[PDB]
Amino acid sequence: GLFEDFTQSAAQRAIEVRTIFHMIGDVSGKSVLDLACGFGFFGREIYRRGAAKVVGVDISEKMIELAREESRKYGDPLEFHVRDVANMEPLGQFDLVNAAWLFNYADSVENLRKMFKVVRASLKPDGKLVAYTVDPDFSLAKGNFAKYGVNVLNERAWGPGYRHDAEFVTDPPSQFSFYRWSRADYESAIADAGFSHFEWQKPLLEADDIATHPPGFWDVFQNNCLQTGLVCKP
Amino acid sequence: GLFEDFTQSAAQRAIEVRTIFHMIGDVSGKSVLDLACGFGFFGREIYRRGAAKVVGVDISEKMIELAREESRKYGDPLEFHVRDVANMEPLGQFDLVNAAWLFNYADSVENLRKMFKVVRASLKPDGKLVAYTVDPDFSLAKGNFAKYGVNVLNERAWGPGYRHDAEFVTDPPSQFSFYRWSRADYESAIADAGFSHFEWQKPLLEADDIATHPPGFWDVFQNNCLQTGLVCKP
Repeated sequence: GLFEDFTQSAAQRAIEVRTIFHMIGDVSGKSVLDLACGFGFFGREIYRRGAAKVVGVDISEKMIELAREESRKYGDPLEFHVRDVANMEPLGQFDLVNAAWLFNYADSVENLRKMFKVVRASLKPDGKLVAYTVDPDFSLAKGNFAKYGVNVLNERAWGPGYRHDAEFVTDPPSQFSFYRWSRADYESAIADAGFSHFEWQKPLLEADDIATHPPGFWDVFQNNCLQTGLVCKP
Repeated sequence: GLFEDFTQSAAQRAIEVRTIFHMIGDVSGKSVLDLACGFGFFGREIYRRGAAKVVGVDISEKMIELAREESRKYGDPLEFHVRDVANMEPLGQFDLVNAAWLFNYADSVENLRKMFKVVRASLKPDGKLVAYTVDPDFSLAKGNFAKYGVNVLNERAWGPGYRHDAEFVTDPPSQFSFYRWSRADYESAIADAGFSHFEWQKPLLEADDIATHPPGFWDVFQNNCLQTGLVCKP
């Protein structure tokens, strides 16, 4: 119902969700910490798919308030917390940490490295991190993402990474500003946090995605993707 | 190129744009004030379609500064201003005022009434207002707008109208809050601002929209539409 409807309302969201659940795998019985949980609706789908416990964290008070009200209305058992994730103490030892659109909101590599250490401090030794973030290789000169609902307005060298302002296709227009840290700096953060295993995951563009759009539609998505998945394990 | 791509990136945005240009008509040679201009990109399309002069206003100086930078990079002649529209002084006498997602951000009927008077004070006697706002008849219980990228979370009585919190389908999730004022409150605002003519305009859902989504996709859009157009003339 709701999760399908929202996931299909944007061509790229369907690819995002499919890629994140590919990385996650079977979540039956697992404890999950969703570190940039928004209003909780991804966490509610993880719960629906069989997770034993789902805890969501976000920076925004007013959004966590709204997340808790949604769980009361649905009767689901999700637990929420407001935290500045880069500086939070552990909430528990989870089988899975999910971090969609967390790491690109680290506004310095110092904060990026802190976030990865927070993830490790929240994971069982046989747990894993599944993340969705900006592909380090995206370059605005190679193509904007407006076909896919994100009008990237600029690209500013920002210390060792780049900062981007973007317009989303919302009514009214809305602004998001995010960071594109390098693959080197991600992998350094990963290793220094104690993840001896990682893999980058290309978004799973599939045959049906291509059939429902005109010729050339996904070219920039493939040649200059803005997004990437990432899986890390101790 | 960019306008087409971005407009088609969300099914509802295509219907909105079609409906707004239907209300506007031929803009050749006209002066246009876009009273909730975002980053200026609708204004840039109105300019491309032949407007003589396009001026944008919105509430966020961060957005307006980004709008100005986009005009410098594209070389277009758009001019922008940060204003609280309900309290602004006139910027000139225009042929057209466009107001997409302005009036549903008035947090009181007093502010709604003030906005309409500001529109009149900005219009030549033979000009017109084209607007896009929340349909007074929307009811959350009759269907959420999540298929169309807008998860309306709640509905509460708010003076003589209703207030809604909503989640947009963006990466990450984004929040915003808007107001659903009654048809009678709008019509009294229109008439007391000195508009002796108005018409409400249904969003133009067309055969090709219906054919390119699954069966039933547009049911809630047609039976419980969140959006309406509005045209007013002195």
